[PDB]
Amino acid sequence: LPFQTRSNPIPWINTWLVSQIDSEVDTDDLSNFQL
Amino acid sequence: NLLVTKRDGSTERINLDKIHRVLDWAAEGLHNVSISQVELRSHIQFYDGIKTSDIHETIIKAAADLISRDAPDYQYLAARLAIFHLRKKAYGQFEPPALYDHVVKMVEMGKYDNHLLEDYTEEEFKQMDTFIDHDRDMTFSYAAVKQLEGKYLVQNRVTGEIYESAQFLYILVAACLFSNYPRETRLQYVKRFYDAVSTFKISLPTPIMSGVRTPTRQFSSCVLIECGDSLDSINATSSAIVKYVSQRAGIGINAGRIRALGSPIRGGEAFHTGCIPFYKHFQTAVKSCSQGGVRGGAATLFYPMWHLEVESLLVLKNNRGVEGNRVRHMDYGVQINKLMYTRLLKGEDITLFSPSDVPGLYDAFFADQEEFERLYTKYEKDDSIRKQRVKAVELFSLMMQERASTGRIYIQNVDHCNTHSPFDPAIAPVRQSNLCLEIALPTKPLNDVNDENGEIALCTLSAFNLGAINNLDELEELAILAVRALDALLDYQDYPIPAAKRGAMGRRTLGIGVINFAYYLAKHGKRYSDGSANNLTHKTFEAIQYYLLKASNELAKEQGACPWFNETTYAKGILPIDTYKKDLDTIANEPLHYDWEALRESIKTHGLRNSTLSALMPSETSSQISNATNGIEPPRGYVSIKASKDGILRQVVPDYEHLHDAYELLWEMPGNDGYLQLVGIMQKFIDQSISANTNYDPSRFPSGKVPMQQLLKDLLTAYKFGVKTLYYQNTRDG
Ligand SMILES: Nc1ncnc2c1ncn2[C@H]1C[C@H](O)[C@@H](COP(=O)(O)OP(=O)(O)OP(=O)(O)O)O1
Ligand SMILES: Nc1ncnc2c1ncn2[C@H]1C[C@H](O)[C@@H](COP(=O)(O)OP(=O)(O)OP(=O)(O)O)O1
Ligand SMILES: Nc1ncnc2c1ncn2[C@H]1C[C@H](O)[C@@H](COP(=O)(O)OP(=O)(O)OP(=O)(O)O)O1
Ligand SMILES: O=c1ccn([C@@H]2O[C@H](COP(=O)(O)OP(=O)(O)O)[C@@H](O)[C@H]2O)c(=O)[nH]1
Ligand SMILES: [Mg+2]
Ligand SMILES: [Mg+2]
Repeated sequence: LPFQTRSNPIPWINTWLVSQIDSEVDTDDLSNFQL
Repeated sequence: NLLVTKRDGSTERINLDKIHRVLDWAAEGLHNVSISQVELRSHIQFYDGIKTSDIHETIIKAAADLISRDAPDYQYLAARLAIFHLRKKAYGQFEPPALYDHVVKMVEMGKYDNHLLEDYTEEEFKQMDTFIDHDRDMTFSYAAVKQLEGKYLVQNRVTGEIYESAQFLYILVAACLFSNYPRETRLQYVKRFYDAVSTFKISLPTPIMSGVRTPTRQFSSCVLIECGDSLDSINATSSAIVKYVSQRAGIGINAGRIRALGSPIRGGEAFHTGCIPFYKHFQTAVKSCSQGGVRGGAATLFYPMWHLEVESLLVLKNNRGVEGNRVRHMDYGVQINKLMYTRLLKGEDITLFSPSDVPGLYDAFFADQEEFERLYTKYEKDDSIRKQRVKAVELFSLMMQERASTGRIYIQNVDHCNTHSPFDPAIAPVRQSNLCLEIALPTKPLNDVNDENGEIALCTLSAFNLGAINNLDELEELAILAVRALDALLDYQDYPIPAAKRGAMGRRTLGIGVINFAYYLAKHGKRYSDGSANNLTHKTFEAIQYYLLKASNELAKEQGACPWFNETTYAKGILPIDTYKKDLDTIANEPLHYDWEALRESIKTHGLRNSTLSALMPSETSSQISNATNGIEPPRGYVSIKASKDGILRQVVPDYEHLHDAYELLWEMPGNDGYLQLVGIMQKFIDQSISANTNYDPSRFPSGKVPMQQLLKDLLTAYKFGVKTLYYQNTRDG
């Protein structure tokens, strides 16, 4: 490589070169709780 | 051969080299930017006589919209372009004038407060001009600069004329707050606090940013008004709202005391029209004005879950009804306690009462949980009292359903707000919250606009940038600078409502939060969902509270504790490490690293300058100044789209290039358990509350629908770990 690494200075050129609620509730499962 | 119109009105031949020079300067040192891209994306339409100021605004927009993951440095190119444009708008040149020459002209124009010239001499102003580093404007991001020119920099809200720059805002906010300090240490603090906020160690809220140096002195973000069950209180509440929304404030209204529709008035001389007609009156009070011309007026209204009209109030934002029983443009917070949750778990009913038919049931609902259960079960059996039973499963389903569709039906667990608070529930209970559900302070209803007996809760805010600290011990120095600057602000500002000044001077409540928490977790390689940040969150927020309490404790030694300190639980020698919810012991085992017992003794002896100190606010706008991730929330994406008065803004996560893997984005989270656990751990130390968000992705669920089972299980999970309040419910769509 003869030049320094560089990002593409014209990136725009690449466009030219390549182509509800599940309302069901289970109280027993919720009852298995301790606040 | 065509001509451009310069800033001074003169014209010269169009020279594209002028544009190349500007952009090459703004792209200097940046990686992966393109001068050519900015010019071509500008689509700049030249015409003979085109204004040069409009030309520059075009290339700022173009460079701003090029902010991407592949080119994150455009956030700095567009910022440098925007600072340049803002220098010209206020000064006509690049170099800002002297600090004295500027303040002189501005106080002369009535744009600055008069006291700046009286409290500081020209020799003192020139000394602070040496503190200023105007090159720190080159460390902002584009989102920060747009919020500066859009909301914070002193400007004309009819002309659009920009008057100041960024570094003047900082040094004068520091000057005004410590202006009343002793001269042997005044400029010592003014330099230190300027350095803290200009290098993004401390974040200042919107009213402090846009206010502190202006004639009109109101800088409290949150105003909490309690409404009694009388017309005089309703009239007083309405007047206070109008005054405070007009002065940069977000209101929290407690209209739960208003009796239910159909209740007798004067023993039957009148039929009570209901709560909703008064709620409509509160809405027009909020919407009548703007928040000092910065943003629009907003308010959140609170009522107990057991109110008789609760089924009508839960749907007030629901568009599926007539305007008569809809109050859409206000948010609401449903107040719940342990007994209400118990009725759900046991599949039992919930009885609804009007607060006027249950003596002492309302006050017990907050201050005395045992007294509430006694009166509640008692009045449930009384057949003379007007009541209405609803299945707890149905009432909760309606609430969470309205919470899910609007996103603005909030929850406040009133028992946690009093059993684990800095206040004695028997002396000064917490009966409400604020617009964003992070403030919890005592309130007493008013009987007149100038009623001396009522109390309106004010809270002044600021935030610690967790991404800017390298050691948790930096918070000791930061808490001193933050608490001192905010406590001085309480004496510096004005109060349009006497009842509010009473609370602000009596308790001197502050609300200091955090920003850049998601970037903080990324730096430590932790995440929200997995629970790997539990012990880190515990260690972090212990230091935040400890150094905050310590700072206000030393400030109490220096200038005396707040007048109403005897009403706090800190006065009884009680610390947050005592009253926290014990379920946190099963999700975090991090030990306390600081000497809390010595602090407990010193607080018992010298007191606190401030009744509260910590509260975790969203910092929706203010966090963008330091390009931080807002509050404790995880960013929506690596490049987030945020709102602005002009249009849309692109904000890159801090340190994206080195940490894009360490971040856990909002919708990359499986559920809410990991986040709510972190909130519960934070709440162990925070005096007030946290603007906790719940998030749900419908695509993550079978049939693409979010179950009510999960909404309720998360709500119970939040209560199990002592979460005081619940803010937004974000629902994905993409
Ligand atoms: N002759 C020109 N033709 C076209 N564009 C120009 C010209 N000179 C400057 N510009 C562009 C470059 C900048 O990005 C943008 C703002 O320039 P700026 O220097 O702030 O305006 P100005 O030169 O009229 O004011 P000032 O007198 O403060 O320099 O205008
Ligand atoms: N040290 C620096 N600080 C800030 N800007 C710089 C610096 N060095 C170079 N620049 C850039 C910023 C401007 O785009 C340009 C000079 O600005 P400006 O005075 O507007 O010149 P100009 O090209 O508009 O000519 P004129 O203003 O005389 O029409 O150089
Ligand atoms: N004429 C009215 N029409 C509709 N609602 C009213 C009327 N007067 C009062 N209200 C509402 C507002 C209050 O929430 C509640 C009681 O108002 P308030 O001014 O306390 O009444 P009061 O003190 O004259 O008699 P009481 O309090 O015994 O009913 O009823
Ligand atoms: O649109 C808004 C957003 C916030 N706030 C107030 O600001 C406080 C904290 O909000 P945040 O810190 O997110 O706002 P910022 O000060 O960062 O703009 C809230 O409790 C509100 O009282 C407001 O009045 N209007
Ligand atoms: Mg020029
Ligand atoms: Mg009355």
